[PDB]
Amino acid sequence: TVTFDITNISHKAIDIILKVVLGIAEHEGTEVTFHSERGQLQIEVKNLHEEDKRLIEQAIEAARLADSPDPESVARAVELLTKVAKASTNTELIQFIVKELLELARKLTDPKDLAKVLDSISELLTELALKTGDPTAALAAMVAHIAELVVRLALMAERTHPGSEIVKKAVKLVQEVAEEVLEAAQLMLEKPNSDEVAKKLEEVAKKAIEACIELQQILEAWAKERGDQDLLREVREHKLQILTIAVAYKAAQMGVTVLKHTHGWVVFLVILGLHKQQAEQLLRFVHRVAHALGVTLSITFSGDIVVIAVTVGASEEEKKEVRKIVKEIAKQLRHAETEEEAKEIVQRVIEEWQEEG
Amino acid sequence: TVTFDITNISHKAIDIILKVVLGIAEHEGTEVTFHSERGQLQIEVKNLHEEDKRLIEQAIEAARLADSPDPESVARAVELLTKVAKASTNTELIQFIVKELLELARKLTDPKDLAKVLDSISELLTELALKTGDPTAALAAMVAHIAELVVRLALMAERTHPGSEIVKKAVKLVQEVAEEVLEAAQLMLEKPNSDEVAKKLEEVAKKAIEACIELQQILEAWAKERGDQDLLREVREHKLQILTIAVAYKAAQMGVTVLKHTHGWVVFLVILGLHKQQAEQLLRFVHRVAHALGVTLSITFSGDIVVIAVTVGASEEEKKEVRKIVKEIAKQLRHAETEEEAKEIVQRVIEEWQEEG
Amino acid sequence: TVTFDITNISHKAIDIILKVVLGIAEHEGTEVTFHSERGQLQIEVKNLHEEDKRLIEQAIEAARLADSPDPESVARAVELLTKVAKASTNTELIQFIVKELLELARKLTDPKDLAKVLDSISELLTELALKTGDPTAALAAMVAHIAELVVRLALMAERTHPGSEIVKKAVKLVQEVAEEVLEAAQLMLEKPNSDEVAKKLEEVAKKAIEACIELQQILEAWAKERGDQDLLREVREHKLQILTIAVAYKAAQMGVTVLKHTHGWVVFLVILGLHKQQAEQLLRFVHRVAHALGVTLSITFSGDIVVIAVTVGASEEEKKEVRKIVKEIAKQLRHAETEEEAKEIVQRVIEEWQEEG
Amino acid sequence: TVTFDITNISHKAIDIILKVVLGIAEHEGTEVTFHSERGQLQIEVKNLHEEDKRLIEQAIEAARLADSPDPESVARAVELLTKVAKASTNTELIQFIVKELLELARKLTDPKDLAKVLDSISELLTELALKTGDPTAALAAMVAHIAELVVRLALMAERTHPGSEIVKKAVKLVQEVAEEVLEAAQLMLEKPNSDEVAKKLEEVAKKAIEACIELQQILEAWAKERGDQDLLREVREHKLQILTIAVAYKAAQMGVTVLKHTHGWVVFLVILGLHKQQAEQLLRFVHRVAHALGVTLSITFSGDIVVIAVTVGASEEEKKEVRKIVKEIAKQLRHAETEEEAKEIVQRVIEEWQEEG
Repeated sequence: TVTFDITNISHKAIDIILKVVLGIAEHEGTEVTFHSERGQLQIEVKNLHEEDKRLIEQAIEAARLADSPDPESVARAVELLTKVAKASTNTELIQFIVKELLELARKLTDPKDLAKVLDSISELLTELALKTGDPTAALAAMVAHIAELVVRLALMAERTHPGSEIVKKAVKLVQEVAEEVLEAAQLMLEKPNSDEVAKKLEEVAKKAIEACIELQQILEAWAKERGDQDLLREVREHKLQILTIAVAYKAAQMGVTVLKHTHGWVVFLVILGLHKQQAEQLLRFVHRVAHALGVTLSITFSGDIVVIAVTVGASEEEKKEVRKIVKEIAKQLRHAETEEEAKEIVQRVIEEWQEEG
Repeated sequence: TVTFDITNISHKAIDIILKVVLGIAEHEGTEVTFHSERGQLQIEVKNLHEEDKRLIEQAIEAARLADSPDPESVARAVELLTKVAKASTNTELIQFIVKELLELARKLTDPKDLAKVLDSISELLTELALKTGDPTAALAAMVAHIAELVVRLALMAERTHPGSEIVKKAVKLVQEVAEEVLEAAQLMLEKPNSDEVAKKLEEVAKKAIEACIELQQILEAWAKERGDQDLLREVREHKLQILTIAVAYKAAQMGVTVLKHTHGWVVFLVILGLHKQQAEQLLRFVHRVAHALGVTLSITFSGDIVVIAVTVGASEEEKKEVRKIVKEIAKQLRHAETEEEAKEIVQRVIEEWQEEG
Repeated sequence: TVTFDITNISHKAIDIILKVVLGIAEHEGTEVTFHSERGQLQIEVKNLHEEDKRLIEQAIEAARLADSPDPESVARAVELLTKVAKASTNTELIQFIVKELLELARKLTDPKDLAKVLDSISELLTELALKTGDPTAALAAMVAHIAELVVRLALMAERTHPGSEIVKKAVKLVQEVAEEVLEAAQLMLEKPNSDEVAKKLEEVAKKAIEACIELQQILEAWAKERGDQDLLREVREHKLQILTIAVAYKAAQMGVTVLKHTHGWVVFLVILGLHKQQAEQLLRFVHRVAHALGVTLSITFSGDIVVIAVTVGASEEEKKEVRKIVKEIAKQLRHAETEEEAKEIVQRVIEEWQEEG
Repeated sequence: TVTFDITNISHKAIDIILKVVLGIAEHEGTEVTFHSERGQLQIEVKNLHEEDKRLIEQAIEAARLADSPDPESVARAVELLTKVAKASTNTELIQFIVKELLELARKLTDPKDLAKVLDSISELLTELALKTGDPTAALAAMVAHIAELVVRLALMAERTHPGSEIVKKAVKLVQEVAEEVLEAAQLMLEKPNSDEVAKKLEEVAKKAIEACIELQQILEAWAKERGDQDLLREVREHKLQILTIAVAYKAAQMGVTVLKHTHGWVVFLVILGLHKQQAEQLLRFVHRVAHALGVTLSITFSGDIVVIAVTVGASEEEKKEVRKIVKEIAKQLRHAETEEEAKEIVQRVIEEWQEEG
């Protein structure tokens, strides 16, 4: 017989523990006893397996921290609730954790800690994708990578800024996007497999990309005021990654396959199996986002194939090589049927050229 | 032949009398006849006997009372209309009686009349259970019993207090409960065998439990001022009863079987046939209500079987024997298949216990 | 051929003329040929009836009157439009006439023309009965007849009263009832056999009966102050008539057969086939109206058959004659199984009463 | 290969170009290449035809002009986008062109540039009729012809007395009518082959007819204040054409055949096969419109044939000939079955009559 002890604990925290304990006991098909003394709580269980024991202890630790006002205790609680969700077989428990997490996010005000919680939200969405098996949650995993890029930009802001009303605007936008994301995470569990989830997720993705563009402008302005060409290089490399995942998101909303590569001052994407309407909507989204980012493009289209090359500033003598590569990719892709060929073709084009990169 | 009169009466009182006369006359089916006058009535039906005549007399007495301001006349009227309902072959006469009660309740409030009103409402809900066969009326009977026990607390308030703003607040709360119950009674007649009755009755049970907790605190606070250990004993026994009925009510909303026992300082419940979601709701309801009441719980779970027991104020030495007994009750219950065996098993634990007590 | 001139009346009036003139083609798929310019019109037809020419003449005269302020010209026009409607094979022309009647009524203010208008509205509702073939229109015909008897009372008021704010209230009430009746006449053509027609007609009847009661009380109060016992006898007989018709209306809305007789200071009704619910509502309606009128009822129920009789001002001796007659009519009608036999039985009792009246 | 250049333009103008280039690549599916930065764009396409190259060039010229505030550049842009739409394989390109037309019209405040836009709207409605085959678009082509007569009226206002507060009122009316036409075009674009488009078009036609009547008042009042018999002739001869189109428009809501002819001071129409239930709507609409225009109509009908003759006025000795002609045409039309007969019948009557024409 295993036994657990819980003290100074709220009704809210007891609700989590009862959901967990009864959920685990129903999974095990086993007997449970609960005792209370003057509002303290004790729990006893038969034939329990060790990770389920550890999960009850971890839920207990999480709930004991969740009653706190302390933001470090919030970050650790969110990490533990994330571990509980990452183990979870139970949908109502995931729903209740998502609802607790929305409140735990709303507790935070400061970017240094909000980074920890956004990383945890990425893990939450990662598990939610594995739980649902749904391309609508693969979009949420791409939005999580956009948020992870927002966290990397936030860490750059911590590395550089003294604090200002621009940082207050930034953390408000980030916190608001975090709330918009967790509202979509709730909606995905309240209406699984529905078009309204994709509509909300597109409004989320739009809002996130616009926030990213503003964060890039903030960091670029700070880099231009200080003359920091090295920070501007790091940010430039992140611009390419942001557009990469943004393109991945739009392609995934259409449900088409994507392959991608990086080499210093140039980044490449190949997209396969497109059609007229999707291709136009994508190319519109690409050109609008790229124009807002201020990044130099080369693109080519052949109905189902789309090739996108995204570039940092370079000489025209360097841009000639990108112009060559784009036409060379469009030559070499022309007879393939499967992504394992396409990967080898792109690698072959690289192996036929890379000395000039 | 039967003949009756009025000195003066309202048109609504005439409508009740006419509905009663038409009903009692038509019941003979194959031959019926009667006549009226501005202030008189006569019936010519062959087959009618004493109780048919007495029902018209009782309706006429109720009608003569119904126009009055007098609350004693109200209490007598609701009793008479309850006697009419208890005989009634038809629910639309009961709809008229409920519409009258929805007016009659509002006129005034005092604990002694309020008690007889809520008790008569319990009787009307009892007849409504027999007319409908719908367990929402049995649920409402448990709620009305809870309310009636609350008016026994109000009679103890008359036993102990000269009256105050807090007592007038309590009177408003119980008057709201009486209104909310009567609204539920009218709704149940409009929408039998539906979920909206269960939702309204849950909002009644919520308000009722909160009013119970409030009144129990009002009396407990006076008992803690005046040192009244005997009033604490009565209030503790009533607390335990209210919780016992409330747990039975919540289990009856799930439609499961309940068995009950009582020994003063310790009180026992067994519940049979619970689903996963039913248990996960029930045990949280039990916890929140018990922790609001301040009572000392024991709970254990075995899938579809749940055992609950409750105590107050037992020594840390006496608590051991209760917790032993609770674990033993579960150990005894494991092999059972029918309700008579469970009754005999719990009785056997009691019949083995009472030699040592 | 036929040829005519409009002498520069409004184009609104031409709308009616064109509707009528083209309407001539409906009779046989009729070979109408036509010419017009600048308010002069000419027609030729194969086998033209004199009635076609009279309908053209009637439409012309009605159109010529329709621009006028004058109430007598409106009363003449309403009669002509009624005379058109009473020939009409076309229902849209009747809808157009109803749309004009709404405005024609609201223009008018004065008793004699208002009487001819409401009388004509009864004729228009009579034609609506002949067009619909439905007893729903007979309900309106009884209500319109009641209103017409109300304007006969208003003519007795004009014959006697000095004019007052009470008369201005009376005119306003009759105007409202007229517009409510005409709204029901429009609704009968827009939504035939809808439940909304039965709802609107019942509201019209309810409102009209309350206006009847009010006007009957207004005239009775003035006739009491003037001292005219003979005018009070007429008014009381007109009360009894309107009550009699109102009972017939309510029973006809229930869909059941009614038979009627009038015999000076006492009036009689028989109704065949009332359900319990119908008998209950009819008894409520009868009682409420009777107390609002101040009349002495007598009623008996014998299965689905109901007998009603009414009086005022009977001596303590003549009250015995009513009780005798009512008991006897019931006693003989208890063996009655057909309409002509029941008519003969009621006649036989009343013919035998010539030695007692 | 086609290769083309784009100096600085709006992202809307880029969106149009991409919609066009991809919307052309629709046909052959051949490869496309793009290069860009935040102020410049360049495009290249392979295995593409001369007419496709012209469409690309025309879209390029349209995009280059579309950002401009200049009214002449707006007129040319709508003309070019129309010239693209007039060949289009792609429905969404028409949708986008019309959507930007809404704003391109709202930008204009010049009567002659708005006239080129209204002319282009007639062409776009012509293409929309050729795309849909919908009689609701043929109705709109008649509304566009009314708008051409509005344009001709506006050009006569410029020819005579521009710039007054009365002309500013006219400009507001024409701009409102243009907006109402364009919003009706958007509704037809969103929901082809549905009754709500015809109900919207009726509001447009109503406003257009009222605007035409007002423009006729404006010109005729000035013409009377100059004594200008030739301007009175030109305007009155356009009144005939306005009524001619208005008749055809209303008849096209039934979808019936219409034939029309002109000879100096008189204009004639014939309408074939009207069912009575429709004829009663049409004849009334015609007579209402004619009375508002103030023109001396002669209207005739016989069975299902309607003959309309419009006159500006002459002596009774001239009016006799129109009366004779209308009667004779009605006699002559009796036996025909097809429009090639009817044209020749009317032409034969006119060619026999023109000795007094």
